[PDB]
Amino acid sequence: KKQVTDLRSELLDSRFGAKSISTIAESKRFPLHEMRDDVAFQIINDELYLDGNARQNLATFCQTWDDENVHKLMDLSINKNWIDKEEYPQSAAIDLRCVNMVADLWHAPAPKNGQAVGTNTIGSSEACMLGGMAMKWRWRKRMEAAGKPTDKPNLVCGPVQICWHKFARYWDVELREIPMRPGQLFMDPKRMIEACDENTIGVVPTFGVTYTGNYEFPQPLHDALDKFQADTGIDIDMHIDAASGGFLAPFVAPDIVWDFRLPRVKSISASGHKFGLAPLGCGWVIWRDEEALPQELVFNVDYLGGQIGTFAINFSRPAGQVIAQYYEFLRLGREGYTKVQNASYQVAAYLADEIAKLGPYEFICTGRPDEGIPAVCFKLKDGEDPGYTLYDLSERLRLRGWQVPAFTLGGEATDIVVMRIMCRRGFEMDFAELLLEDYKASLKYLSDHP
Amino acid sequence: KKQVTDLRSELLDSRFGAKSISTIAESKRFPLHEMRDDVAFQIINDELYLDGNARQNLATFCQTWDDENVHKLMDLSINKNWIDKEEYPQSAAIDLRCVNMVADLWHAPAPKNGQAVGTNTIGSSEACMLGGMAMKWRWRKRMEAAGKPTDKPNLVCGPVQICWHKFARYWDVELREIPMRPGQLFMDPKRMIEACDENTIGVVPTFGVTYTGNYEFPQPLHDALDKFQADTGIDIDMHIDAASGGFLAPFVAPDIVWDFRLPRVKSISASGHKFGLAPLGCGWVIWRDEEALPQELVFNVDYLGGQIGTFAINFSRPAGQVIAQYYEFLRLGREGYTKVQNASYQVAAYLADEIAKLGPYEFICTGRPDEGIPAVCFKLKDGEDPGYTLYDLSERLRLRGWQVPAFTLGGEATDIVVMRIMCRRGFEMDFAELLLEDYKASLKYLSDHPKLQG
Amino acid sequence: KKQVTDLRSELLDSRFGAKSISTIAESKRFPLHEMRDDVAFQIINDELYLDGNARQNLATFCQTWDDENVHKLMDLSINKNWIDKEEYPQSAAIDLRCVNMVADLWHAPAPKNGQAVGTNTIGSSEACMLGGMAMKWRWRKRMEAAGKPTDKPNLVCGPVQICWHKFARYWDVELREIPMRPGQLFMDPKRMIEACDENTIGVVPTFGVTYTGNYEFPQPLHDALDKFQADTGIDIDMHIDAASGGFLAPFVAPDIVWDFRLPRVKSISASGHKFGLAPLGCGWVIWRDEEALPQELVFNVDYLGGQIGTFAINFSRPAGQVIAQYYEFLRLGREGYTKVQNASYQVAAYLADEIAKLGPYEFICTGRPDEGIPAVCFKLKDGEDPGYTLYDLSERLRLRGWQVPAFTLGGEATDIVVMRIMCRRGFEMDFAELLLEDYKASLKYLSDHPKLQG
Amino acid sequence: KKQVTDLRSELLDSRFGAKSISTIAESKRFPLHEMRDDVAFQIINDELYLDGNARQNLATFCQTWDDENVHKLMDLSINKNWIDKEEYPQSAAIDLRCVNMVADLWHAPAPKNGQAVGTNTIGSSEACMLGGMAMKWRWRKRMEAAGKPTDKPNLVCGPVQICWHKFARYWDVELREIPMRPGQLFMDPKRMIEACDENTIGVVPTFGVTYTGNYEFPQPLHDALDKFQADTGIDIDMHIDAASGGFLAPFVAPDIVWDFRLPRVKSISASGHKFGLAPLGCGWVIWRDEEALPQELVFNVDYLGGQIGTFAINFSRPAGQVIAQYYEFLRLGREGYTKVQNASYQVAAYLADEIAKLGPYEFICTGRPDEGIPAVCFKLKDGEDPGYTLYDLSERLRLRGWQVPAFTLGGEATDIVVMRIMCRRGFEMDFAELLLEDYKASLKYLSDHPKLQG
Ligand SMILES: *Cc1c(COP(=O)(O)O)cnc(C)c1O
Ligand SMILES: *Cc1c(COP(=O)(O)O)cnc(C)c1O
Ligand SMILES: *Cc1c(COP(=O)(O)O)cnc(C)c1O
Ligand SMILES: *Cc1c(COP(=O)(O)O)cnc(C)c1O
Repeated sequence: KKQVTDLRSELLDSRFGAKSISTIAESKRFPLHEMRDDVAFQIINDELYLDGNARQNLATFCQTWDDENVHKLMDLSINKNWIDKEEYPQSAAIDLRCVNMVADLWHAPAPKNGQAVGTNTIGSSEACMLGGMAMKWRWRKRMEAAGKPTDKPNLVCGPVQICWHKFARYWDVELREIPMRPGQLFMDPKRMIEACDENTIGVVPTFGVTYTGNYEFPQPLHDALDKFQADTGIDIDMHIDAASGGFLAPFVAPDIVWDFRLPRVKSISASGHKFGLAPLGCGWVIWRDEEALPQELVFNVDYLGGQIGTFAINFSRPAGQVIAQYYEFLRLGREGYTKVQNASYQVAAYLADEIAKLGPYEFICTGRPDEGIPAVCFKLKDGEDPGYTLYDLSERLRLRGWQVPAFTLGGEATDIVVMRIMCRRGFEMDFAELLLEDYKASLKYLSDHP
Repeated sequence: KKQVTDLRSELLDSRFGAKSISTIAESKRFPLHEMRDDVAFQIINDELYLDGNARQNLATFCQTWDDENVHKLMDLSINKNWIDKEEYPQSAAIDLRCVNMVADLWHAPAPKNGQAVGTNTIGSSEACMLGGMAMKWRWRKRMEAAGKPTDKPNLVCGPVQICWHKFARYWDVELREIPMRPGQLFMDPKRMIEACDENTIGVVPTFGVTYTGNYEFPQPLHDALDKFQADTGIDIDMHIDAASGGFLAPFVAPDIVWDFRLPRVKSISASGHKFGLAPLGCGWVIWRDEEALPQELVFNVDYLGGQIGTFAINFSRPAGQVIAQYYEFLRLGREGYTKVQNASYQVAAYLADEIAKLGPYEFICTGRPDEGIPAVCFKLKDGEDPGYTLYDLSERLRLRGWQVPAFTLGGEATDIVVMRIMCRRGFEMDFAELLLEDYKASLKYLSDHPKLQG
Repeated sequence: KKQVTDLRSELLDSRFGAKSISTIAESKRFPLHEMRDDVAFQIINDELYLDGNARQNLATFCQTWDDENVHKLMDLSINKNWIDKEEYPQSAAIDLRCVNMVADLWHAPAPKNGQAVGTNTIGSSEACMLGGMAMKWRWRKRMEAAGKPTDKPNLVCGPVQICWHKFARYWDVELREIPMRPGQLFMDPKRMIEACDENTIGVVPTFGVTYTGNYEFPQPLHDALDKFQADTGIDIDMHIDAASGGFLAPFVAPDIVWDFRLPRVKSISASGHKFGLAPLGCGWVIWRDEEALPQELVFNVDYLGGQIGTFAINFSRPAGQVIAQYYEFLRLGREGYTKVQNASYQVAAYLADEIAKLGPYEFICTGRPDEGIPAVCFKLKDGEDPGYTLYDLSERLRLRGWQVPAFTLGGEATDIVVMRIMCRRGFEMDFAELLLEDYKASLKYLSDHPKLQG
Repeated sequence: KKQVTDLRSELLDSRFGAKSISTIAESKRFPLHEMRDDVAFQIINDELYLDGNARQNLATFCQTWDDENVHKLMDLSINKNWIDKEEYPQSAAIDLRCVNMVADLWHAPAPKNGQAVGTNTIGSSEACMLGGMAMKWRWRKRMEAAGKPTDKPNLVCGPVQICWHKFARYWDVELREIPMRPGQLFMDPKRMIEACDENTIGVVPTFGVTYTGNYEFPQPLHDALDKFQADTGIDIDMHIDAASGGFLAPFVAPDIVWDFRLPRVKSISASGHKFGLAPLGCGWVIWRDEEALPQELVFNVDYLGGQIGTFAINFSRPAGQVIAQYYEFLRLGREGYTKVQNASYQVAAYLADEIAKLGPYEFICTGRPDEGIPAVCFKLKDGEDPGYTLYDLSERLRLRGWQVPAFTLGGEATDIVVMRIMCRRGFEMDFAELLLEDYKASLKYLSDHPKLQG
């Protein structure tokens, strides 16, 4: 009668008084028995509190807030498979409208057949990899036409995000990164050209450098590639990594010439889940036209009496993010995106101005729309010692729940330490004012505790 | 006044009487102005009905239902970034626990340092590419150890899913796919050996072929690779693509030796969102140990005072799916998964038995746990003409919302047409009985209208 | 022009693109204009994230989790007024049942008229003040029965919670607080008697000391008061402040004689929202009988053709907490409470055991049901220097969201520094294991960074 | 087999078919066993229907409705502790903002340090007690400076709410209440002065008398006190009990000089949960400056590197109401509050006009913003006999679920019976029209049944 005794408790026991919640969760072997669903949920729900608060995570570029309709659309699409174009046909059609809209946003040549060349991805990483493969294949064909070897490809770039290093390693391409150096934390024309040769598959300007928040302007680089071809005969194209900038500049700094308005840009990628306002799991890559995308890389699938071209690394995945993306496009439009991005820039500019009053800092980024993304990036003025480092300050801020990263730059600037604050949607003026309060309090604490 | 009058309507108009819903949604250019959020949601919500009913989609292998707690965990984790190990450390800790559990499920050698070698992925596609890259690299090392050229790698396999064709194309590897042929819809030992040579980076058995639903058993192939090494000195590894079988066999057919219990299996991949019961966006790949994974492919990141290795093609992505996976592991356990998979096999066998009574069919898969996944796959018996093709039957069933695919096999079986029914979680016996009723009705309709044949 | 376009934006603008959310919230004067309700809610909701996580708050004794039915009862009762007995008759009746239940739990003499003498309160503070007032009044009557002056009352006690200092100040009573001494962090019989005299209105044993988590046992003190009356003729009563212990001992240590089983105990108070499992806003005070509560302090009100006495400092307040309490009483009962409290002690004992293996500590409280509440309290062994102070450790833990207090004891132990961990409902074993991991990581960091010392 | 059979039933039985719901709820002793949570919730949920529909309760002054955002905010803050300023620092910050806003609303001298002197409370009762203690303490210091006894304090007031009778009893203060009398149901200057002497700790004018709904105007009384000091040298201050009026006059009758604009007003208290639109559990008390609040009554606590003074009777309690109060302040502003209050006054004025047409009534309050609160209070004209009493009418209305109190006034007006209708937020015009319809029906019934009179 022991079995019956324990079963009775298993039925009537409360959530925290239950035997199944009296032990530490399994972390080594596959669990043997099934257990009360409420206890299983409670345990995991509580463990997740150790992740901290996403709204206070100021180190990330990804969306940490979504409105009610996106929550509903995501829940409604939880089981809609993005890859099954024939089984989820309307989801696929929506995806295609987004491709057209993004292509239009980036000034891609108007599609004669009514459909821009491009695709949704899980994020910029996959988007950049697809962009890199196409870049590699176009180069191979160029060299084959020239009768030259194709076994030593290289890629020229500036302070790229880690996905490009992974591309380099996984696709055996030599990465020629122009290192940052004091006063020049990016790839300038001169050093770019110095790294280019006939084995260069392309150049990748980062329209919104992660480490600094500033844009690498493609035009001056584009001018240098034109000169290079006129001098050497070598014709190099560009892929713009606009993970962040792709959904900012079009709305707040439309005159910046960085997209398909530039002849050598054959493809551009961006993260919908960054400033594109979509929930985690949405990326985009667009090609200027069909000739920029080698067909050998596209796998066609049947779609409504015909066949659509697919180019992806992943296969099955949720279609909720693209649906959410389309919702934002329709609900906000250019007008809405401008208002939302302007709100971010206002907050970045505010913090930039206020923080400048509190210490001997030299800013790298101050939330200016014509210079980069809505972020504040600074370092202590060389030789200035206020009695603390940005690492200590970063730590004091974390005591209040904020994640504000302090880190060293790369290349020839490794001796420089910077602090970066990202101002995304959902980091409203009032909320950022609280951060300013904790910053002042942290400084005051560091001054009284040397 | 016109302006204020229009604004008054914009504020007071009902959902369907509003001016903003009187037009066709944009599909060509980025929208110019903002609009009422309720109208935007409504328009899209309604368009999505044209996707049909996923619960009636019997063509997919992916989860079409999730319990309430998973819905809650997914909603709570909508903004948790899987890649940010330092910013979302407990999500990272949970993911690592799942790696251990899946590695354990597949009999991987127990990790001496407490952490198995492997990673979560968006799905089996990424998992397979990671496994494939590791294979190419290990092969290169093997060849370079003997001073031989590595310019012509090839991969030997059977009727694989399209992701392996993509792998071959993207990574410049020659795919040597042994084709299907009547009576042998898989990669048999004899033909496998024929295709293998010094340039083979590895063999990929499909533990659960999509086309037929049957398992390609790794053991007999393993025995062949042993003899192959004895005769030629060529040592070939295996990567098991257990996209479906990975979360089935361990529960309902433990006696099948297909995993790390086999020495040549250096890695295994499977889809959590298929029979792993996780929501779309979850896959797994495990390596038997440190030596099976080239560190040159791993990018280390800072994590709680130390470092964690990362091998992934994607970067930022939601952590909800892996959190949901862990919940299923904890809530169900071996006992629970066994009961859920048992229910699927019950239905598959029911339908296989019932449908057999309705026509001149030859079954390729009958939902037997010892032969493959919970699926029903059959063709019309050679030479018989019931007055209809499976294509016609498929179309009739679609009139009632069901998506039951009818298709021709590949290789040397391109003239054979099969119909496949997938029995996933959420396709309970009662629901399946309704399908059977529609099947019977479709058959009576086809018999009354002999012209539909063709 | 401007007014119209502005209103359009006000109507169509999204949450964060709205002009109204472009500024800092008002904090000095009453706002002049009305604003979008979604923006007002959003701003406040977001500000509240700076409060941190209540579940990781290990400093509080109050409930930080409530089940769904309680969330529902509270929402349904948001506007039910506890004081209006005639207007909310059944809420009143339920409250009265709770009084009988708590009185029963504490062994109060069975009430002849079917209703125990006592009342619900906002918390132990008001309850203690009511008990203190009755105490002062009974003392006055005793003194007046012999024609003696009542201008110099004093109250004898040990390491009491701040509410007794407030009672002493507000009601002009001299608080004779026996200070903590190393090895004697409580009011012992000998010192209690030294402080007692004819002007003592009562003795207040703290059955669950906040600073240490240990029980001050009323039995030994009661024996001392018996001897004291025998020796001096002075008869002194007790009021037990069982804010925490009143909802612990009855379930996990029934043999401790601390309640109305002791003749001199004329009243007992406790916090429902502490270990009574009620949501914030519920306290209790019970008197052993009619004679223990001076009628002059009670205000009778009409109630269903009759009258019931009321004794409270507050007037209008929500009835939800007492309704929630009754639900917990009925849903859990003695069996359920015993299981929830056992879970807390299990966790406290766990942490006590594991933390001991991490440093030169001397424990004051180790989560033993026979010595006190479910808490872990410790200090560094005298003379030992592990390279850090508990203050530094507390600070490191806060980096992970945990609020674990480190503070000096009072009295003659102001030189001692302790760290106290509260183990409440909702601080399950798995969650506590995460804290332990953070403790281990903090210690390693502190060992790698000596400068942090002090 | 019996134990297992009944267990199966406990699992499968429906809500009302379960054995656990087959008995009467416990009401005498602490429950022994734990029971199904759904049955426990159901039983209590159902018992609560016996309370009156709060929306139809026209006797209460407290909020009987709150918007959706307040419900959400309250649910989110169910466990935030108002007292732990250091553990819930932002909740504390928001509270202080409210203190500033309320002080500003009442014209308190602008705080030089940026923070007004005052505090949030559970309701007006605690606020008034805090206000009273401060008056008592200031008086004592005045007397001690004069070298006069402080053992016979008294307080002068008009028809105050019961909380002042409690203050008087609990703090041993002699209450000198000026009684109501025909013609003047309040404290007039002449009779106030006649009760004042050197032992008077202060005067408490009620800015919104509960019994009548009319305001007691502080100005003429303040004038009398100035003259009294000039004639006797006795300096007496005031504390305004603006429980209701505090959140009315500022918005709809700005010109009434009743607040800090008056020199003798050293403190004011009001109920946030009455016309302040906050949910039950919120009150306020503001002091004109630091000098008006004796420091010996404040207990300072650590707050963000500094210290914040606290003065409260309760300790732990929910922070949800203050957060909700701040939300209302921000969402409505002076514009929003004026609209909501104007709404109540329009409804009260409507009922007053309509009810006057139905019988021989003499109105004491007709919902005029310059005279008092949004209420209707009347009596039968002296001598007139319509064939019923207001008690009978009150009873007929209760048959329709309405709670409309009928009661006798106090003092020298005990022979006067009045009926009072409270028009709160949420008692919209349409709703009140239904009441008017029932009032007419009750009258027609009382006329058709003459023997009901009495
Ligand atoms: C964040 C980022 C990426 C990676 O994009 P995901 O969306 O995280 O995959 C790539 N490039 C740049 C410049 C980035 O900022
Ligand atoms: C479905 C499937 C895949 C692809 O897996 P995803 O989760 O869709 O990426 C790969 N291999 C096999 C055998 C499959 O069935
Ligand atoms: C917490 C506590 C109090 C105060 O009770 P509240 O519920 O916070 O008003 C009083 N006494 C003791 C011993 C306590 O622990
Ligand atoms: C209602 C009222 C009180 C009591 O205030 P609570 O908020 O109910 O505690 C005190 N004075 C007056 C004049 C009142 O109307």
